[PDB]
Amino acid sequence: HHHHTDPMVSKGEELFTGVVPILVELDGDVNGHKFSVSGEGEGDATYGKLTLKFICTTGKLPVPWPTLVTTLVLCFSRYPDHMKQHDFFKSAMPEGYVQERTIFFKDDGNYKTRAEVKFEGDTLVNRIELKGIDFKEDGNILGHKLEYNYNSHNVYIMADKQKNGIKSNFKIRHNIEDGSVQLADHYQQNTPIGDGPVLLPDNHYLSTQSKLSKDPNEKRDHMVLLEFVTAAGITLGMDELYK
Repeated sequence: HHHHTDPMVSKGEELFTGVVPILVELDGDVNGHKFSVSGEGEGDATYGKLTLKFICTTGKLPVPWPTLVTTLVLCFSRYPDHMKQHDFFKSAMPEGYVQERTIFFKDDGNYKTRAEVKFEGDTLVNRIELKGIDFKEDGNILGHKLEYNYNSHNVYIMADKQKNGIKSNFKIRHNIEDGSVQLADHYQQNTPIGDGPVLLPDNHYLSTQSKLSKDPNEKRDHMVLLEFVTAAGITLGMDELYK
């Protein structure tokens, strides 16, 4: 997937041709419950497809697995050909980028996360620190009242020219077991690790869909994740190719 007239686009797309192995490492502390998660799988940016299996390595996960989905690699998003000049995530590779979030759970606590996403050899690595505070010990999160499923979202991306990066704010809706919803308001910033140039995007969004499952042979606390992410929101000329 190398053939683009912009050699900067070609550089990033070359790194994500074919299937790329992924390693995810998370160290977490929510209301003083310390935990760690390790994940492995593969990403295929041509289809916007991620397949990952996560394991809690400290025992039982003290929060619901769905609450960690957004924290646990947007460089695997499928950017349509006419939008590839807006793919900040791949342009920052292989040196990588920092991804920082604050996630406000409505009427509950908040997660603060900081992750470095970069290549180690052939492997795309996402290393995360998560701090969670101000949770109600029997609210929907520490009370484990969320359904084991996941909804589709739109992640709106804007350039942050002051930071040579991007910002995003989006809402995640978690289904509660009683039929209601737990809102999680996400605030995000990404900045490159390297000092080289990056692609700064026009406003656009990522459309996400995720399926959560379990490994029937796995006795450890875990989550299997299938996710598709596609960029959208920018049109193509010339006014119009099909008009």
